[PDB]
Amino acid sequence: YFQGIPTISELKKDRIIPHVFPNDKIDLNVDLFISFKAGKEVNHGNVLDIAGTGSVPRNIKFSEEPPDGYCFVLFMVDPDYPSRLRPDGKEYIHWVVSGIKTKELIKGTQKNCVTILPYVGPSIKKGTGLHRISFIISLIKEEDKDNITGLPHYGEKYITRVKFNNYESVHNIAQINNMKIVGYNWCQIE
Repeated sequence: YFQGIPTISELKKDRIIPHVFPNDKIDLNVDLFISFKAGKEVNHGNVLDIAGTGSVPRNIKFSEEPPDGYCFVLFMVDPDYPSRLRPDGKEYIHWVVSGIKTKELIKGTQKNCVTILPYVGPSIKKGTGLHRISFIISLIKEEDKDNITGLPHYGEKYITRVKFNNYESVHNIAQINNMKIVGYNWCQIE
């Protein structure tokens, strides 16, 4: 199931650094497997057809449990909103699940998880390049699993203008909440 934690080189290849993570001072220690459906998996920037991605991934596995006293937070984010091809591109958050203590999510849930922001499919506007749809795992203390600050509370992607006044990138959300970023995977969808 596990293809190997992405290297700094792999992250730089698709410009995940600096676009998503601003520098190489990231220390990933959890490998992440994601299957949207049979045969359509998220593997370090592979291109997926949007046709397979409308529903929450059928299966997600983490190579390790979180440290004692901690849980995983999973974010799915499009860092290429509105477009991969224009420099104003910012992050649109598609899914946030916290309270993750065990290694498998089946159709987006597991016992005791807390879905903070429900899954919304990529919803990518045609002709806006290959969006680097991202799955970011961070660590949160058990006691704070239900209190993540700095999250957006959106209308519909593209249809309604996003207000960026209180915008925070996942990098910055992790800083604000004192969460180590510990795992990452991505694909590209146009």
